[PDB]
Amino acid sequence: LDPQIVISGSTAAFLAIGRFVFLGYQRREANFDSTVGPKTTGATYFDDLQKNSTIFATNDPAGFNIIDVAGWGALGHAVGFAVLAINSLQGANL
Amino acid sequence: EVGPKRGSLVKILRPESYWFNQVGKVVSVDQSGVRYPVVVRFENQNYAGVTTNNYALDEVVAA
Amino acid sequence: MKDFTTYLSTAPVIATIWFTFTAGLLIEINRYFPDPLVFSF
Amino acid sequence: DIAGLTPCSESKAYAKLEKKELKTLEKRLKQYEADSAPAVALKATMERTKARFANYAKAGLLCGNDGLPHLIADPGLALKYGHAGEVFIPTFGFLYVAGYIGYVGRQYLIAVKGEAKPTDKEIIIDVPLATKLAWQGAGWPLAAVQELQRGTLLEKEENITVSPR
Amino acid sequence: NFGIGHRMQAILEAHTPPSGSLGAGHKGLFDTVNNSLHFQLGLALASVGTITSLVAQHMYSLPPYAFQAIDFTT
Amino acid sequence: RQSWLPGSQIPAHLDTPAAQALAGNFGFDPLGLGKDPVALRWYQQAELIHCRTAMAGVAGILIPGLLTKAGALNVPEWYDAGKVAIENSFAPWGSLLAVQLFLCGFVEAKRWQDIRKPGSQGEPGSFLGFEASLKGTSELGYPGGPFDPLGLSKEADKWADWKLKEVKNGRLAMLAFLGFVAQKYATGAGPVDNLAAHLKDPWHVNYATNGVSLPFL
Amino acid sequence: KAGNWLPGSDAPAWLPDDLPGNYGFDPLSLGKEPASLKRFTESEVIHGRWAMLGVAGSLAVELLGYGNWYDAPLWAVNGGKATWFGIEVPFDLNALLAFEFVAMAAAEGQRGDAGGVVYPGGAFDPLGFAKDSSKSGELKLKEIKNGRLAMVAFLGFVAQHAATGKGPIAALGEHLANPWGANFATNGISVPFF
Amino acid sequence: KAGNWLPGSDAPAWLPDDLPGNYGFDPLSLGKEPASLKRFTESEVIHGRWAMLGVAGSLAVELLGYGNWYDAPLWAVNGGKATWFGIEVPFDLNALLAFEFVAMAAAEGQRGDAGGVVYPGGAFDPLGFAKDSSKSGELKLKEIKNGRLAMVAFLGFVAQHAATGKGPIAALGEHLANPWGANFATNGISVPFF
Amino acid sequence: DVMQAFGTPEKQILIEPVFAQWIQAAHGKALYGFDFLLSSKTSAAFANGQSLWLPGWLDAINNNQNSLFLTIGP
Ligand code: CLA
Ligand code: CLA
Ligand SMILES: CC(/C=C/C=C(C)/C=C/[C@@]12O[C@]1(C)C[C@@H](O)CC2(C)C)=C\C=C\C=C(C)\C=C\C=C(C)\C=C\[C@@]12O[C@]1(C)C[C@@H](O)CC2(C)C
Ligand SMILES: CC(/C=C/C=C(C)/C=C/[C@@]12O[C@]1(C)C[C@@H](O)CC2(C)C)=C\C=C\C=C(C)\C=C\C=C(C)\C=C\[C@@]12O[C@]1(C)C[C@@H](O)CC2(C)C
Ligand SMILES: CC(/C=C/C=C(C)/C=C/[C@@]12O[C@]1(C)C[C@@H](O)CC2(C)C)=C\C=C\C=C(C)\C=C\C=C(C)\C=C\[C@@]12O[C@]1(C)C[C@@H](O)CC2(C)C
Ligand SMILES: CC1=C(/C=C/C(C)=C/C=C/C(C)=C/C=C/C=C(C)/C=C/C=C(C)/C=C/C2=C(C)CCCC2(C)C)C(C)(C)CCC1
Ligand SMILES: CC1=C(/C=C/C(C)=C/C=C/C(C)=C/C=C/C=C(C)/C=C/C=C(C)/C=C/C2=C(C)CCCC2(C)C)C(C)(C)CCC1
Ligand SMILES: CCCCCCCCCCCCO[C@H]1O[C@H](CO)[C@@H](O[C@H]2O[C@H](CO)[C@@H](O)[C@H](O)[C@H]2O)[C@H](O)[C@H]1O
Repeated sequence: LDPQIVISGSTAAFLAIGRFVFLGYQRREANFDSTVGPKTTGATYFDDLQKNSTIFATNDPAGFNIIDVAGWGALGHAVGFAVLAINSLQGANL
Repeated sequence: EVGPKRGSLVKILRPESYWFNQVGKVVSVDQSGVRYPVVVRFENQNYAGVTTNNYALDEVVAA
Repeated sequence: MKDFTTYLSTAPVIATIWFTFTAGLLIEINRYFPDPLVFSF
Repeated sequence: DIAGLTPCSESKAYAKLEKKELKTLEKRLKQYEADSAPAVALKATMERTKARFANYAKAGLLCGNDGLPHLIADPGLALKYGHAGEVFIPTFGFLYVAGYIGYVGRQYLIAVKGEAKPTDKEIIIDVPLATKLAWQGAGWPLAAVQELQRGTLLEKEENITVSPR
Repeated sequence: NFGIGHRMQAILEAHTPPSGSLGAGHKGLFDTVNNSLHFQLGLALASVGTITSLVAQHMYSLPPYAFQAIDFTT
Repeated sequence: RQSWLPGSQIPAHLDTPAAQALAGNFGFDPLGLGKDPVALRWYQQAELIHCRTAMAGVAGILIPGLLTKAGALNVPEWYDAGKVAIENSFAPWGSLLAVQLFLCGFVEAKRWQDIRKPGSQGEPGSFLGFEASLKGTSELGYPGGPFDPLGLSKEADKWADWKLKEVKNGRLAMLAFLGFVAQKYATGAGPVDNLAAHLKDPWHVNYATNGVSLPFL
Repeated sequence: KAGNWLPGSDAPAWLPDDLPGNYGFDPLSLGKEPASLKRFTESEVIHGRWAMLGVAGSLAVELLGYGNWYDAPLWAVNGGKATWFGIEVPFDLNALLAFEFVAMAAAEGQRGDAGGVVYPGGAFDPLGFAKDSSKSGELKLKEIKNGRLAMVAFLGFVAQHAATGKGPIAALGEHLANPWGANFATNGISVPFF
Repeated sequence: KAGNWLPGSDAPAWLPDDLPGNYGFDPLSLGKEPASLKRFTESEVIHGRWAMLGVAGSLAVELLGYGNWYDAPLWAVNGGKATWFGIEVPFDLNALLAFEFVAMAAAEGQRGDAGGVVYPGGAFDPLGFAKDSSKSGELKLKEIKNGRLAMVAFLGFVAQHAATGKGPIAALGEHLANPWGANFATNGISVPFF
Repeated sequence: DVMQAFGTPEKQILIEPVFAQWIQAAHGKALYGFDFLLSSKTSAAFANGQSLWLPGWLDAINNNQNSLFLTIGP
């Protein structure tokens, strides 16, 4: 069953459809700074824990940082392990 | 002149009033520039037993 | 006897008469058709 | 055979209950003479009991393990297995009469709203008007539907409301 | 702070049905819930009581603990 | 005035010009069901459909009943003819009822939409030219055209009496079907056999001498 | 405005006449809002194209002898060795499931990023039949009507199978063998009282 | 205006005299609307041409000895091997059914796209008999009258077979053998009691 | 109460809870004979669970000595 094949393929497919397919949609959706403004305008330490203290710059041209990577690879690992587990009991219901 | 006539039916648009959205008969409108000149008599009394109350020109509407 | 029949038209007298009537109707229905658990007739 | 319920004609607990009630009544009957007033009363009670049991078993009622008739409220199970006279038919039988009462009272209220003192026509009933409306309220469903379709059954936003709407 | 995820204000202000069947919908409700501790507390007590009743209804039908359901007093 | 109760106070809604045009207006509305003019229009339509359906059905009951009492036919009793006809049929009664409900719902929905807006099924392009003949006439319930082959509605001299004959025979036939039902449930015999048994002994064979109609008597 | 759907019923005011397939059928008033109506106009054509393909496939798989549409996916369960036109295909359920996810994700994301696009001429109109003309409107009407018919037909596939257990062509043969003893009324499902 | 259909009955005002076959027969007033009347005028000639061909065929199949019109389609059922003039034809029911669908679809679509066309001279008038002249009107009248007669005759075929079970020529022979013992009144179908 | 007082308990209104009993039979209680979803040994819901929780669930819910979906009546 080659779990390396399965999980590498799931992660690669999800990273691909996150980079090439659903990146524009996710950027259109995640741009909430709108009526929906910042959580805090204050200068307290606890107001700073809610600000984006570190913008994750990426030299990827489409803007695919370690957070997009983390998310799409997490979905890929989850789906690959789902495939492996549903194959683990050598069958499915219907 | 101001206010409905002295026998007209008038509907109340004051929310805190017992007769909100209820039709009462106008008794008198004070032509003096006073707050709440319209006197409206109602055929059903409120919780205090009162059948009339004073209403402004904003708080009354025809029919 | 306009006033007497006005009295008999009062809420308590009319209620008494009407509920005597309804109860008697139900009682006679239950005497002539006893124990009606279901509508089968 | 709806929910494990056996017909009361085939249940043995039902017959046991019948003979138990009859045994109670005849143990009361043994105390009196042949044709006493109590004897007549108890014989009539025994006849009513036997008739009641026969008429419940004849009506296709379903019985439990206790031998007591159980009613089927569900339409679809009542109409599939012939138990519509238990809850389904008397449902509309009741609703007819209840809408009768409500429609008649409604029409009386609306008719006396026009008088100069509508309140004294409610503590002192206008009996001729009330009887007219009680007789002509037999067609309450049709009249109610036609009053619903004209938009005249409901009042619009002329009803009164508290300050926070 | 990592750039991904939802803002509850967006979810709430987006869920306005057409046909105006709920009017403005859930517009202005994030502020109402987040600024009122009694709204939060009522939601929390509602959920907690419902799941306490769930606990009660499920621990007797599906006894999770060994030699429970033979300890009747328990 | 031609009232149902010569001394009654006729309801005011049946004395209006819009109601006195209706066929068979004898002031009978003791329950006030047609006090609403729209309801009166709808119920006039219901009366006409019930009356024509009942006329057709009661004819199909007692004409073949009289002809099988006279030997010209062997049609079973109307309360037996469904079983007999379905045991000689090509189809189960379920498929029959389905086809019937489709074919009847079509024409009854057309009639419905013509009641909702009179003269609306003549919207050009709806049918294949036949919608031209589906506008009806000035009077609702009296469609005419293809429903009037012999052209008896084109007089304006026999029209009121044609209406009256229809509605009166139809009320009579509705009563006749109710009587078929009650007589079957109270006697167990056919309507023509009930007539025969009444005509052989009227004073001891009637609804007063069956055990159903008057339990107190 | 092509048709009325209810002769005599005057059309709703929110359905434009230029809309392909407008018969005035909106009794629930679902398309009263213009944005809702635009989304519904796209989704109707999409559902209809997918249903046309689906009915074509469910009919071609049975008319050619490879079973019915319902029994085709029982190679994943009940063994394996998918087939197409009899040619067995070297893909198990997981591989083609994942490839379908990937491919349809790419395709429908390219379609969704286009906003509301229902008639994308060009790469999807190579033979040049629709250029927003008289023929284009007529062909849009034809497309949407065949799509509505195919949607009804697939709903019929599903219902007839859930009631009878047969295939579309098998049920058609049953009906032609006994039009009155084999219909929706004669199964013990559709009309229960029958 | 050729004939009256009811001597004394004055003609309906919606039936033009220039219409071939106008006897003033519209008692149901079906052709009161001009568009309805145009559709009906085309459909009458179409039904009539089809009925002329159909009666000619039902008579030629029995006068030549190949059975009646009703029993001809019982090769599809009850076996196979269609025949024509005795020549067996290599087509089963499905093949010729599909080819008939295709061919008649093409033909009648070409006819319907023409709008209302009932007299298409040219490719359908090679011998040049009708050029919208005196002869053309007279021949249109002849066509529509023979078509009405053939429609009546095919309705007669169907009714006489449903009542008797015989063919047209067989029923004609029965009637000529016993004009009074073999007619519509002597079967136990047409007249209800006898 | 009045019927048991008058010694005629067969005149009681004993409405069988057929909706909750139908639900119970959908979970595999074969006491009522509805044979709907998991009490139906031919359904897909029943077939797809047999490699899974359903053997134990159906041995536990049809045991009338536990409190898993007790038998109910009027
Ligand atoms: C809301 C709860 C409830 C319900 C549903 C019932 C239901 C019933 N009870 Mg119970 N009961 C209740 C509360 C309730 N009761 C209470 C609170 C008490 C204590 C006071 C009792 C004490 C009690 C006793 C002691 C008895 C009952 C009985 C009955 C049955 C009555 C059958 C009957 O009378 O047929 C009546 C049938 C009708 C068709 C009447 C309908 C009304 C009219 C007539 C219909 C209209 C016809 C027509 C249109 C009229 C034209 C106009 C007219 C003026 C001519 C029925 C099963 C009796 C029984 O046998 O139970 C098994 C019985 O003996 N009950
Ligand atoms: C439509 C007219 C009509 C006619 C001609 C008949 C005729 C007959 N019925 Mg039927 N019947 C009818 C309507 C009719 N019925 C209706 C509407 C009902 C339901 C209430 C019944 C219920 C009924 C029962 C339960 C029984 C009969 C019986 C009979 C027979 C004896 C008469 C009798 O007992 O009183 C008939 C009973 C009535 C309650 C009178 C209803 C008559 C209505 C109001 C219309 C006719 C009145 C009209 C002004 C005068 C006659 C019209 C006529 C010239 C057409 C007789 C053949 C009996 C039978 O079978 O004996 C062999 C019997 O047991 N009928
Ligand atoms: C449609 C109808 C009968 C139709 C019969 C049909 C199709 C019969 C069909 C068949 O038999 C055959 C042909 C052959 C059989 O083998 C098969 C069947 C199928 C069985 C009867 C309506 C019958 C309708 C009836 C009897 C209606 C009576 C209504 C009355 C009396 C109303 C009275 C009032 O409403 C007013 C008028 C005014 C108010 O103010 C006062 C009150 C009093 C309320
Ligand atoms: C029926 C349907 C929609 C019906 C909608 C209706 C009636 C809507 C009606 C209304 O909303 C309007 C219009 C206006 C409102 O005011 C009123 C109502 C009444 C509310 C959609 C079907 C839509 C159906 C679709 C999209 C079908 C697609 C099918 C496919 C892809 C099939 C694939 C396969 O069959 C093959 C090819 C081979 C097999 O082996 C494998 C599988 C996968 C099974
Ligand atoms: C009777 C008929 C139409 C009759 C219409 C009439 C009376 C209309 C009358 C009215 O409308 C008017 C005028 C005016 C209105 O105001 C009044 C009425 C009264 C309403 C049409 C038949 C129309 C008949 C037609 C079209 C027949 C076509 C037949 C064909 C094709 C036969 C083919 C075959 O027989 C062969 C060749 C060989 C076999 O083996 C196979 C088959 C297939 C069986
Ligand atoms: C250089 C470059 C490249 C490449 C790159 C790469 C290759 C990257 C990768 C990346 C990656 C490779 C990533 C990954 C990620 C991953 C992740 C992120 C994971 C996660 C996981 C998780 C989350 C888990 C979970 C879980 C567990 C723990 C267990 C079981 C259950 C579950 C599954 C749930 C190219 C050529 C394109 C070009 C450009 C640049
Ligand atoms: C006053 C107020 C308040 C409070 C309120 C409350 C308290 C409420 C409550 C509420 C509640 C307390 C609710 C509940 C609910 C419930 C529900 C809603 C349920 C549901 C269910 C479902 C949906 C199910 C499903 C299913 C089933 C049926 C079974 C099996 C499984 C499944 C899943 C399938 C607040 C603060 C807000 C503020 C405002 C005011
Ligand atoms: C039947 C079995 C298969 C089920 C289908 C699975 C669908 C799950 C969708 C997940 C991805 C959603 O994204 C996909 O749909 C969105 C609309 O809903 C599209 O969103 C689009 O329409 C929105 C309308 O305001 C706008 O944001 C943009 O025009 C556009 O982004 C995305 O451009 C598309 O990429």
